[PDB]
Amino acid sequence: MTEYKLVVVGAVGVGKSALTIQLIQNHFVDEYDPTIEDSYRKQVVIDGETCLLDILDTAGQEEYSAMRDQYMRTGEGFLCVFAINNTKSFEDIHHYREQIKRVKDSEDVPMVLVGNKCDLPSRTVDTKQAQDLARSYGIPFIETSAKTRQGVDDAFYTLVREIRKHKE
Amino acid sequence: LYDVAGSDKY
Ligand SMILES: Nc1nc2c(ncn2[C@@H]2O[C@H](COP(=O)(O)OP(=O)(O)O)[C@@H](O)[C@H]2O)c(=O)[nH]1
Ligand SMILES: [Mg+2]
Repeated sequence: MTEYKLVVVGAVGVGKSALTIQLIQNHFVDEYDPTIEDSYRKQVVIDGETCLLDILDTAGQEEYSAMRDQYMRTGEGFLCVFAINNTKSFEDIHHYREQIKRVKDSEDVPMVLVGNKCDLPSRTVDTKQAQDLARSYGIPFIETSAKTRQGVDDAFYTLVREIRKHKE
Repeated sequence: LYDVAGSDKY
């Protein structure tokens, strides 16, 4: 069976953990320990293909994790996530994309730019501005809400689709 | 640094 190795990155507070859990376990966690980096697996169907997602929800901390490095060396696609009510998280996106380019030594890594928390009225990073950024990277941009599950499947599945394309 | 702010921001 085919495995897709994904890495969810982004500034703190943006919703990396909520997006992953609401994907893997279909529920919205109110609080999930800030410190916790953990990988998540699940068998899903994407475009009529039964595959296994192997997702690393990153924590960004200093202490050495052999697993983290394993996900950086072999990870195939990335979600660069920010909150639409958190301007500073959008300003942090470039730093993560540059990191990813460093790890693969490639400007062409399958990535998805995600604006989480689309359920919230207070919006400081508007669509066009996020569309400008995603267009300058060459990647899909997807609006999500881990709270109401909106866009949650598309964000991860679009990443798997960017991975298939890169694979030929 | 997820580890500390967590649900907030920074
Ligand atoms: N309004 C709203 N709150 C969210 C959403 N996703 C997560 N949260 C809340 O955001 C907070 C922090 O996100 P978390 O899951 O810990 O991910 P982290 O930023 O990677 O630490 C928690 O209170 C979540 O319940 C969302 O899509 N909308
Ligand atoms: Mg996290």
